[PDB]
Amino acid sequence: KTYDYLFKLLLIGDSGVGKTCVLFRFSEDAFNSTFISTIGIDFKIRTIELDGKRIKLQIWDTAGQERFRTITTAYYRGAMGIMLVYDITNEKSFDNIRNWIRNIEEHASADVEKMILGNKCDVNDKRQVSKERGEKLALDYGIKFMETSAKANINVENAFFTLARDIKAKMDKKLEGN
Amino acid sequence: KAIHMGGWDKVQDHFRAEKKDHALEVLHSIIHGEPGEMEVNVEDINKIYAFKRLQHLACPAHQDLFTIKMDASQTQFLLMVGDTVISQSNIKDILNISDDAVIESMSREERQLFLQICEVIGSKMTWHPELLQESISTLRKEVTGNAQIKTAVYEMMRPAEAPDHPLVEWQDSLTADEKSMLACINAGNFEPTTQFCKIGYQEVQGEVAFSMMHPCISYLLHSYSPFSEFKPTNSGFLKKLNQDYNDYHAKKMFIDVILEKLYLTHERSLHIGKDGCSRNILLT
Ligand SMILES: Nc1nc2c(ncn2[C@@H]2O[C@H](COP(=O)(O)OP(=O)(O)O)[C@@H](O)[C@H]2O)c(=O)[nH]1
Ligand SMILES: [Mg+2]
Repeated sequence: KTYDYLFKLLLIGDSGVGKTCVLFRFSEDAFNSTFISTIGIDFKIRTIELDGKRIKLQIWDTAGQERFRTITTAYYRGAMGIMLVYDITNEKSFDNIRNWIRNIEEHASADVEKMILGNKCDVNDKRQVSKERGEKLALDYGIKFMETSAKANINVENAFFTLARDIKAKMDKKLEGN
Repeated sequence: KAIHMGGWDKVQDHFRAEKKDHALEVLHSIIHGEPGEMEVNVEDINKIYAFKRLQHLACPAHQDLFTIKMDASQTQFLLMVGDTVISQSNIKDILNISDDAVIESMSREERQLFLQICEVIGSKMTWHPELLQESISTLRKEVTGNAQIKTAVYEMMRPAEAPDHPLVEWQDSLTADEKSMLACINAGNFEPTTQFCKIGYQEVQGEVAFSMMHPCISYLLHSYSPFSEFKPTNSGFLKKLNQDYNDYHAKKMFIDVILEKLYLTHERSLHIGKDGCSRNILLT
Protein backbone atom coordinates (compact mmCIF):
# COMPACT_ATOMS: atom_id res chain seq x y z
CA LYS A 1 0.00 0.00 0.00
CA THR A 2 1.21 3.47 -0.92
CA TYR A 3 -1.63 5.05 1.06
CA ASP A 4 -4.96 3.92 2.47
CA TYR A 5 -7.43 6.85 2.31
CA LEU A 6 -7.76 10.21 0.57
CA PHE A 7 -9.07 13.05 2.77
CA LYS A 8 -10.01 16.13 0.75
CA LEU A 9 -9.74 19.35 2.78
CA LEU A 10 -10.60 22.97 2.02
CA LEU A 11 -8.83 26.09 3.28
CA ILE A 12 -11.48 28.80 3.71
CA GLY A 13 -11.11 32.43 4.72
CA ASP A 14 -10.65 35.98 3.55
CA SER A 15 -7.74 36.92 1.32
CA GLY A 16 -4.58 37.99 3.14
CA VAL A 17 -5.10 36.00 6.35
CA GLY A 18 -2.44 33.45 5.40
CA LYS A 19 -4.20 30.44 3.84
CA THR A 20 -1.48 29.83 1.24
CA CYS A 21 1.30 30.24 3.83
CA VAL A 22 -0.43 27.82 6.22
CA LEU A 23 -0.74 25.28 3.40
CA PHE A 24 2.91 25.57 2.35
CA ARG A 25 4.06 25.39 5.97
CA PHE A 26 2.12 22.18 6.56
CA SER A 27 2.90 20.53 3.22
CA GLU A 28 6.47 21.63 2.45
CA ASP A 29 7.69 23.11 5.78
CA ALA A 30 8.31 26.41 4.01
CA PHE A 31 7.71 30.13 4.45
CA ASN A 32 8.73 32.78 1.87
CA SER A 33 12.45 32.84 0.83
CA THR A 34 12.54 30.75 -2.38
CA PHE A 35 9.14 32.10 -3.39
CA ILE A 36 6.73 30.06 -5.52
CA SER A 37 3.69 32.20 -6.24
CA THR A 38 0.51 30.17 -6.68
CA ILE A 39 -0.06 30.56 -10.38
CA GLY A 40 -2.58 27.73 -10.25
CA ILE A 41 -1.44 25.90 -7.10
CA ASP A 42 -5.00 24.82 -6.33
CA PHE A 43 -3.97 22.16 -3.81
CA LYS A 44 -1.04 20.55 -2.02
CA ILE A 45 -0.81 17.08 -0.51
CA ARG A 46 0.73 15.67 2.65
CA THR A 47 0.57 11.98 3.58
CA ILE A 48 0.35 11.31 7.33
CA GLU A 49 -0.06 8.17 9.45
CA LEU A 50 -2.94 7.54 11.86
CA ASP A 51 -3.48 4.25 13.72
CA GLY A 52 -1.30 2.40 11.22
CA LYS A 53 -3.23 3.75 8.21
CA ARG A 54 -1.56 6.25 5.88
CA ILE A 55 -3.83 9.17 4.95
CA LYS A 56 -3.17 11.39 1.95
CA LEU A 57 -4.43 14.84 2.91
CA GLN A 58 -5.36 16.70 -0.30
CA ILE A 59 -5.67 20.30 0.87
CA TRP A 60 -7.26 22.86 -1.46
CA ASP A 61 -6.55 26.59 -1.46
CA THR A 62 -9.07 28.06 -3.91
CA ALA A 63 -11.20 30.26 -1.64
CA GLY A 64 -11.14 33.92 -2.62
CA GLN A 65 -10.18 33.04 -6.21
CA GLU A 66 -13.74 33.85 -7.29
CA ARG A 67 -15.55 32.72 -4.14
CA PHE A 68 -16.79 35.81 -2.29
CA ARG A 69 -19.81 33.97 -0.88
CA THR A 70 -20.79 33.19 -4.45
CA ILE A 71 -20.51 29.57 -3.34
CA THR A 72 -23.11 26.84 -3.69
CA THR A 73 -23.24 23.10 -2.96
CA ALA A 74 -20.75 22.28 -5.74
CA TYR A 75 -17.74 23.87 -4.02
CA TYR A 76 -18.02 21.61 -0.95
CA ARG A 77 -18.88 18.42 -2.84
CA GLY A 78 -16.44 15.69 -1.82
CA ALA A 79 -14.90 17.71 1.02
CA MET A 80 -14.31 15.79 4.25
CA GLY A 81 -12.89 18.69 6.28
CA ILE A 82 -12.80 22.50 6.25
CA MET A 83 -10.15 24.73 7.83
CA LEU A 84 -11.53 28.23 8.46
CA VAL A 85 -8.80 30.87 8.73
CA TYR A 86 -8.85 34.47 9.91
CA ASP A 87 -6.10 36.94 10.73
CA ILE A 88 -5.68 38.14 14.31
CA THR A 89 -4.09 41.20 12.69
CA ASN A 90 -7.49 41.91 11.10
CA GLU A 91 -10.83 41.99 12.95
CA LYS A 92 -12.71 42.39 9.65
CA SER A 93 -11.53 38.92 8.64
CA PHE A 94 -12.52 37.52 12.04
CA ASP A 95 -16.09 38.85 11.81
CA ASN A 96 -16.40 37.48 8.26
CA ILE A 97 -15.92 34.00 9.74
CA ARG A 98 -19.58 34.05 10.82
CA ASN A 99 -20.55 34.43 7.14
CA TRP A 100 -18.29 31.61 5.95
CA ILE A 101 -19.81 29.34 8.60
CA ARG A 102 -23.42 29.93 7.57
CA ASN A 103 -22.37 29.46 3.95
CA ILE A 104 -21.05 26.05 5.02
CA GLU A 105 -24.03 24.82 7.05
CA GLU A 106 -26.44 25.73 4.23
CA HIS A 107 -24.30 24.40 1.35
CA ALA A 108 -21.97 21.68 2.69
CA SER A 109 -22.75 18.25 4.08
CA ALA A 110 -23.65 18.00 7.75
CA ASP A 111 -20.89 15.47 8.56
CA VAL A 112 -18.09 17.73 7.28
CA GLU A 113 -15.54 18.39 10.02
CA LYS A 114 -14.67 22.05 10.57
CA MET A 115 -11.94 23.85 12.49
CA ILE A 116 -11.10 27.54 13.02
CA LEU A 117 -7.56 28.93 12.76
CA GLY A 118 -6.58 32.34 14.08
CA ASN A 119 -3.39 32.71 12.06
CA LYS A 120 -0.43 35.04 12.76
CA CYS A 121 -0.12 34.26 16.49
CA ASP A 122 3.37 35.82 16.18
CA VAL A 123 2.24 39.42 15.53
CA ASN A 124 1.15 40.68 18.94
CA ASP A 125 2.03 44.32 18.25
CA LYS A 126 -0.65 44.53 15.53
CA ARG A 127 -3.21 42.20 17.16
CA GLN A 128 -6.86 43.19 16.78
CA VAL A 129 -8.73 40.06 17.99
CA SER A 130 -8.26 38.51 21.42
CA LYS A 131 -7.66 34.78 21.71
CA GLU A 132 -10.66 34.53 24.04
CA ARG A 133 -12.80 36.08 21.30
CA GLY A 134 -11.51 33.32 19.03
CA GLU A 135 -12.48 30.51 21.40
CA LYS A 136 -15.86 32.14 22.10
CA LEU A 137 -16.98 32.13 18.47
CA ALA A 138 -15.79 28.53 18.13
CA LEU A 139 -17.55 27.53 21.35
CA ASP A 140 -20.70 29.08 19.87
CA TYR A 141 -20.73 26.75 16.85
CA GLY A 142 -19.29 23.72 18.64
CA ILE A 143 -16.16 23.38 16.49
CA LYS A 144 -12.54 23.28 17.61
CA PHE A 145 -10.29 26.36 17.56
CA MET A 146 -6.57 27.09 17.78
CA GLU A 147 -4.28 30.04 17.15
CA THR A 148 -1.49 29.52 14.62
CA SER A 149 1.46 31.24 12.94
CA ALA A 150 2.71 29.86 9.63
CA LYS A 151 5.83 32.03 9.96
CA ALA A 152 6.94 30.73 13.37
CA ASN A 153 5.50 27.23 12.66
CA ILE A 154 3.27 27.29 15.75
CA ASN A 155 0.27 24.93 15.96
CA VAL A 156 0.16 24.25 12.21
CA GLU A 157 1.03 20.54 12.49
CA ASN A 158 -1.26 19.68 15.41
CA ALA A 159 -4.18 21.61 13.88
CA PHE A 160 -4.22 19.47 10.73
CA PHE A 161 -3.60 16.29 12.72
CA THR A 162 -6.61 17.04 14.94
CA LEU A 163 -8.87 17.68 11.95
CA ALA A 164 -7.69 14.51 10.19
CA ARG A 165 -8.08 12.45 13.38
CA ASP A 166 -11.64 13.76 13.72
CA ILE A 167 -12.39 12.86 10.09
CA LYS A 168 -10.97 9.35 10.52
CA ALA A 169 -12.97 8.88 13.73
CA LYS A 170 -16.44 9.39 12.25
CA MET A 171 -15.46 7.63 9.03
CA ASP A 172 -14.40 4.63 11.12
CA LYS A 173 -17.65 4.40 13.10
CA LYS A 174 -19.62 4.71 9.86
CA LEU A 175 -17.88 1.54 8.63
CA GLU A 176 -19.42 -0.56 11.44
CA GLY A 177 -22.33 -1.58 9.27
CA ASN A 178 -23.53 1.96 8.50
CA LYS B 1 -21.42 25.90 -42.99
CA ALA B 2 -23.85 25.62 -45.90
CA ILE B 3 -27.43 26.37 -44.85
CA HIS B 4 -30.19 24.61 -46.80
CA MET B 5 -33.25 25.09 -44.56
CA GLY B 6 -36.25 26.77 -46.16
CA GLY B 7 -34.76 26.29 -49.62
CA TRP B 8 -32.12 28.88 -48.72
CA ASP B 9 -29.81 27.44 -51.40
CA LYS B 10 -31.96 29.14 -54.07
CA VAL B 11 -33.67 31.85 -51.97
CA GLN B 12 -30.51 33.74 -50.92
CA ASP B 13 -30.12 35.06 -54.49
CA HIS B 14 -32.84 37.68 -53.89
CA PHE B 15 -30.87 39.40 -51.10
CA ARG B 16 -27.90 41.74 -51.06
CA ALA B 17 -24.85 40.39 -49.24
CA GLU B 18 -25.18 43.08 -46.55
CA LYS B 19 -28.61 41.71 -45.56
CA LYS B 20 -28.54 37.90 -45.88
CA ASP B 21 -27.97 37.43 -42.13
CA HIS B 22 -31.03 39.50 -41.23
CA ALA B 23 -33.05 37.61 -43.84
CA LEU B 24 -31.81 34.25 -42.55
CA GLU B 25 -33.11 35.22 -39.10
CA VAL B 26 -36.59 36.06 -40.42
CA LEU B 27 -36.49 32.85 -42.46
CA HIS B 28 -35.81 30.87 -39.28
CA SER B 29 -38.72 32.70 -37.64
CA ILE B 30 -40.98 31.62 -40.51
CA ILE B 31 -40.13 27.91 -40.64
CA HIS B 32 -39.60 26.92 -36.96
CA GLY B 33 -46.13 17.19 -42.18
CA GLU B 34 -47.57 16.92 -38.68
CA PRO B 35 -49.07 13.36 -38.91
CA GLY B 36 -46.27 10.92 -38.12
CA GLU B 37 -43.61 13.29 -36.73
CA MET B 38 -42.57 13.81 -33.12
CA GLU B 39 -43.08 17.05 -31.22
CA VAL B 40 -40.00 18.85 -29.87
CA ASN B 41 -39.36 20.89 -26.72
CA VAL B 42 -36.48 23.15 -27.73
CA GLU B 43 -37.75 26.66 -26.97
CA ASP B 44 -35.74 27.13 -23.77
CA ILE B 45 -32.45 25.67 -25.04
CA ASN B 46 -32.56 27.68 -28.29
CA LYS B 47 -32.84 30.89 -26.25
CA ILE B 48 -29.17 30.63 -25.27
CA TYR B 49 -27.68 30.51 -28.76
CA ALA B 50 -30.23 33.17 -29.69
CA PHE B 51 -28.79 35.37 -26.93
CA LYS B 52 -25.33 35.19 -28.49
CA ARG B 53 -26.88 36.08 -31.85
CA LEU B 54 -28.28 39.18 -30.15
CA GLN B 55 -24.91 39.96 -28.54
CA HIS B 56 -23.10 39.46 -31.86
CA LEU B 57 -25.03 42.43 -33.31
CA ALA B 58 -23.99 44.73 -30.45
CA CYS B 59 -20.85 46.85 -30.56
CA PRO B 60 -17.66 45.25 -29.17
CA ALA B 61 -17.66 47.87 -26.41
CA HIS B 62 -21.14 46.94 -25.15
CA GLN B 63 -20.92 43.18 -25.80
CA ASP B 64 -19.58 42.59 -22.27
CA LEU B 65 -22.96 43.63 -20.80
CA PHE B 66 -24.66 40.56 -22.36
CA THR B 67 -24.36 37.97 -19.58
CA ILE B 68 -26.37 34.96 -18.46
CA LYS B 69 -26.80 34.72 -14.68
CA MET B 70 -28.33 31.92 -12.64
CA ASP B 71 -31.17 33.01 -10.39
CA ALA B 72 -31.30 32.47 -6.64
CA SER B 73 -33.42 29.33 -7.06
CA GLN B 74 -30.63 27.76 -9.18
CA THR B 75 -33.44 26.61 -11.50
CA GLN B 76 -33.38 29.28 -14.24
CA PHE B 77 -30.80 31.02 -16.40
CA LEU B 78 -31.42 34.77 -16.55
CA LEU B 79 -30.52 36.43 -19.85
CA MET B 80 -29.28 39.89 -18.93
CA VAL B 81 -28.14 42.99 -20.83
CA GLY B 82 -26.72 45.19 -18.12
CA ASP B 83 -29.17 45.27 -15.22
CA THR B 84 -32.20 44.20 -17.30
CA VAL B 85 -33.54 40.65 -17.46
CA ILE B 86 -34.87 40.29 -21.01
CA SER B 87 -35.87 36.61 -20.64
CA GLN B 88 -35.42 33.46 -18.56
CA SER B 89 -35.30 29.74 -19.30
CA ASN B 90 -35.99 26.80 -16.98
CA ILE B 91 -33.06 24.39 -16.75
CA LYS B 92 -35.41 21.38 -16.65
CA ASP B 93 -36.96 22.55 -19.93
CA ILE B 94 -33.51 23.14 -21.44
CA LEU B 95 -32.69 19.52 -20.61
CA ASN B 96 -36.18 18.26 -21.59
CA ILE B 97 -36.63 16.32 -18.35
CA SER B 98 -39.51 15.84 -15.94
CA ASP B 99 -40.20 18.29 -13.12
CA ASP B 100 -39.35 15.92 -10.25
CA ALA B 101 -35.94 15.22 -11.79
CA VAL B 102 -33.01 16.37 -9.64
CA ILE B 103 -30.50 18.92 -10.93
CA GLU B 104 -27.25 18.71 -8.98
CA SER B 105 -25.66 22.12 -8.52
CA MET B 106 -22.80 23.05 -10.84
CA SER B 107 -19.63 25.00 -10.27
CA ARG B 108 -19.42 28.30 -12.14
CA GLU B 109 -16.95 26.72 -14.57
CA GLU B 110 -19.38 23.86 -15.22
CA ARG B 111 -22.25 26.31 -15.75
CA GLN B 112 -20.19 28.10 -18.40
CA LEU B 113 -19.44 24.81 -20.16
CA PHE B 114 -23.10 23.82 -19.80
CA LEU B 115 -24.18 26.99 -21.61
CA GLN B 116 -21.50 26.61 -24.29
CA ILE B 117 -22.72 23.08 -25.07
CA CYS B 118 -26.28 24.46 -25.25
CA GLU B 119 -25.04 27.15 -27.63
CA VAL B 120 -23.66 24.58 -30.06
CA ILE B 121 -26.77 22.41 -29.78
CA GLY B 122 -28.98 25.42 -30.47
CA SER B 123 -26.99 26.56 -33.51
CA LYS B 124 -27.04 23.07 -35.03
CA MET B 125 -30.80 22.80 -34.53
CA THR B 126 -31.44 26.36 -35.73
CA TRP B 127 -29.37 26.53 -38.92
CA HIS B 128 -29.18 22.77 -39.68
CA PRO B 129 -32.52 21.06 -38.94
CA GLU B 130 -31.50 18.30 -41.37
CA LEU B 131 -29.17 16.72 -38.78
CA LEU B 132 -31.96 15.90 -36.32
CA GLN B 133 -34.40 14.66 -38.97
CA GLU B 134 -31.81 12.10 -40.07
CA SER B 135 -30.95 10.93 -36.56
CA ILE B 136 -30.48 11.99 -32.97
CA SER B 137 -26.99 10.50 -33.36
CA THR B 138 -26.08 12.72 -36.33
CA LEU B 139 -26.98 15.79 -34.29
CA ARG B 140 -25.01 14.52 -31.28
CA LYS B 141 -21.85 13.59 -33.18
CA GLU B 142 -21.90 17.12 -34.61
CA VAL B 143 -21.81 18.66 -31.11
CA THR B 144 -19.47 16.16 -29.42
CA GLY B 145 -17.27 16.39 -32.51
CA ASN B 146 -17.20 20.19 -32.43
CA ALA B 147 -13.64 21.43 -32.02
CA GLN B 148 -14.33 24.02 -29.31
CA ILE B 149 -16.55 21.67 -27.29
CA LYS B 150 -14.02 18.83 -27.36
CA THR B 151 -11.22 21.24 -26.43
CA ALA B 152 -13.20 22.89 -23.64
CA VAL B 153 -14.33 19.57 -22.15
CA TYR B 154 -10.79 18.17 -22.10
CA GLU B 155 -9.39 21.46 -20.79
CA MET B 156 -11.72 21.24 -17.78
CA MET B 157 -11.60 17.49 -17.03
CA ARG B 158 -8.18 16.29 -18.31
CA PRO B 159 -6.14 19.45 -18.97
CA ALA B 160 -2.87 17.62 -19.75
CA GLU B 161 -4.49 14.97 -21.98
CA ALA B 162 -4.95 15.69 -25.66
CA PRO B 163 -8.37 14.72 -27.07
CA ASP B 164 -6.57 12.50 -29.60
CA HIS B 165 -4.53 10.89 -26.81
CA PRO B 166 -3.64 7.31 -27.85
CA LEU B 167 -5.17 4.31 -26.10
CA VAL B 168 -3.18 2.63 -23.32
CA GLU B 169 -3.56 -1.14 -23.02
CA TRP B 170 -5.33 -2.53 -19.96
CA GLN B 171 -3.38 -4.22 -17.14
CA ASP B 172 -5.58 -5.93 -14.53
CA SER B 173 -3.98 -4.93 -11.23
CA LEU B 174 -7.24 -4.87 -9.25
CA THR B 175 -8.60 -7.27 -6.66
CA ALA B 176 -12.26 -8.26 -6.61
CA ASP B 177 -12.99 -5.83 -3.76
CA GLU B 178 -11.47 -2.96 -5.75
CA LYS B 179 -13.59 -3.81 -8.80
CA SER B 180 -16.74 -3.75 -6.65
CA MET B 181 -15.69 -0.39 -5.18
CA LEU B 182 -15.29 1.02 -8.71
CA ALA B 183 -18.59 -0.44 -9.97
CA CYS B 184 -20.50 2.58 -8.64
CA ILE B 185 -18.91 4.93 -11.21
CA ASN B 186 -20.27 2.94 -14.19
CA ALA B 187 -23.83 2.00 -13.18
CA GLY B 188 -23.02 -0.99 -10.97
CA ASN B 189 -20.75 -2.77 -13.47
CA PHE B 190 -16.99 -3.05 -13.95
CA GLU B 191 -15.87 -3.00 -17.59
CA PRO B 192 -12.24 -1.88 -18.13
CA THR B 193 -12.90 -0.16 -21.47
CA THR B 194 -15.77 2.04 -20.19
CA GLN B 195 -15.24 2.46 -16.43
CA PHE B 196 -13.47 5.80 -16.69
CA CYS B 197 -15.20 7.85 -19.41
CA LYS B 198 -16.57 10.18 -16.70
CA ILE B 199 -13.34 10.53 -14.67
CA GLY B 200 -11.09 13.56 -15.02
CA TYR B 201 -7.66 14.20 -13.56
CA GLN B 202 -5.27 17.12 -13.16
CA GLU B 203 -1.77 17.40 -11.71
CA VAL B 204 -0.68 20.33 -9.54
CA GLN B 205 3.09 20.25 -8.96
CA GLY B 206 3.13 16.64 -10.14
CA GLU B 207 0.34 15.45 -7.83
CA VAL B 208 -2.80 14.02 -9.42
CA ALA B 209 -6.33 14.79 -8.23
CA PHE B 210 -9.37 12.97 -9.60
CA SER B 211 -12.91 14.19 -10.21
CA MET B 212 -16.10 13.19 -12.02
CA MET B 213 -17.84 14.97 -14.88
CA HIS B 214 -21.05 16.68 -13.81
CA PRO B 215 -24.16 14.61 -14.70
CA CYS B 216 -25.87 17.39 -16.67
CA ILE B 217 -22.73 17.76 -18.78
CA SER B 218 -22.64 13.99 -19.27
CA TYR B 219 -26.35 14.03 -20.10
CA LEU B 220 -26.15 16.98 -22.51
CA LEU B 221 -23.31 15.48 -24.55
CA HIS B 222 -24.35 11.83 -24.79
CA SER B 223 -28.01 11.44 -23.77
CA TYR B 224 -29.88 14.64 -24.69
CA SER B 225 -33.07 14.29 -26.72
CA PRO B 226 -35.23 17.24 -27.85
CA PHE B 227 -38.32 15.09 -28.42
CA SER B 228 -41.18 15.53 -25.94
CA GLU B 229 -41.73 11.76 -26.06
CA PHE B 230 -38.23 11.11 -24.70
CA LYS B 231 -38.82 13.16 -21.54
CA PRO B 232 -39.28 10.06 -19.29
CA THR B 233 -36.29 8.32 -20.89
CA ASN B 234 -34.22 11.52 -20.61
CA SER B 235 -35.00 11.72 -16.90
CA GLY B 236 -34.13 8.04 -16.52
CA PHE B 237 -30.65 8.61 -17.93
CA LEU B 238 -30.10 11.68 -15.75
CA LYS B 239 -31.19 9.89 -12.57
CA LYS B 240 -28.71 7.11 -13.33
CA LEU B 241 -25.94 9.65 -13.97
CA ASN B 242 -26.75 11.40 -10.68
CA GLN B 243 -26.57 8.05 -8.87
CA ASP B 244 -23.04 7.37 -10.14
CA TYR B 245 -22.10 10.97 -9.28
CA ASN B 246 -23.36 10.86 -5.68
CA ASP B 247 -21.90 7.37 -5.19
CA TYR B 248 -18.45 8.54 -6.28
CA HIS B 249 -18.35 11.49 -3.88
CA ALA B 250 -19.66 9.43 -0.95
CA LYS B 251 -16.88 6.84 -1.43
CA LYS B 252 -14.26 9.21 -2.88
CA MET B 253 -11.90 8.53 0.04
CA PHE B 254 -11.67 4.90 -1.15
CA ILE B 255 -12.17 5.28 -4.92
CA ASP B 256 -9.46 7.88 -5.56
CA VAL B 257 -6.94 5.47 -4.02
CA ILE B 258 -7.84 2.85 -6.64
CA LEU B 259 -8.00 5.41 -9.46
CA GLU B 260 -4.50 6.66 -8.61
CA LYS B 261 -2.98 3.17 -8.81
CA LEU B 262 -4.58 2.61 -12.22
CA TYR B 263 -3.49 6.09 -13.35
CA LEU B 264 0.13 5.41 -12.40
CA THR B 265 0.23 1.96 -14.05
CA HIS B 266 -1.28 3.23 -17.33
CA GLU B 267 1.16 6.05 -18.14
CA ARG B 268 -0.68 8.76 -16.16
CA SER B 269 -3.98 8.29 -17.97
CA LEU B 270 -7.27 6.46 -17.61
CA HIS B 271 -7.78 6.32 -21.40
CA ILE B 272 -7.51 2.55 -21.15
CA GLY B 273 -8.34 0.07 -23.90
CA LYS B 274 -8.31 -3.66 -24.54
CA ASP B 275 -7.27 -5.31 -27.83
CA GLY B 276 -7.32 -1.92 -29.54
CA CYS B 277 -10.74 -0.61 -28.42
CA SER B 278 -11.59 1.89 -25.68
CA ARG B 279 -14.61 3.95 -24.62
CA ASN B 280 -12.75 5.75 -21.82
CA ILE B 281 -12.55 8.97 -23.87
CA LEU B 282 -14.46 11.94 -22.45
CA LEU B 283 -16.25 12.58 -25.78
CA THR B 284 -15.55 12.04 -29.47
N1 LIG C 1 4.08 37.49 10.85
C1 LIG C 1 3.27 36.55 10.09
N2 LIG C 1 2.95 36.83 8.71
C2 LIG C 1 2.11 35.87 7.93
C3 LIG C 1 1.65 34.72 8.50
N3 LIG C 1 0.93 34.06 7.56
C4 LIG C 1 0.95 34.78 6.42
N4 LIG C 1 1.69 35.89 6.67
C5 LIG C 1 1.89 36.91 5.60
O1 LIG C 1 0.53 37.58 5.25
C6 LIG C 1 0.59 37.82 3.70
C7 LIG C 1 -0.56 36.99 3.02
O2 LIG C 1 -0.29 35.61 3.17
P1 LIG C 1 -1.15 34.56 2.25
O3 LIG C 1 -0.83 33.15 2.64
O4 LIG C 1 -0.81 34.80 0.81
O5 LIG C 1 -2.78 34.91 2.54
P2 LIG C 1 -4.06 34.23 1.68
O6 LIG C 1 -4.63 35.26 0.73
O7 LIG C 1 -5.13 33.78 2.68
O8 LIG C 1 -3.55 33.05 0.89
C8 LIG C 1 1.73 37.39 3.32
O9 LIG C 1 2.64 38.51 3.18
C9 LIG C 1 2.29 36.37 4.52
O10 LIG C 1 3.75 36.27 4.48
C10 LIG C 1 1.98 34.41 9.96
O11 LIG C 1 1.58 33.40 10.48
N5 LIG C 1 2.78 35.33 10.71
MG1 LIG D 1 -3.54 32.63 -1.16
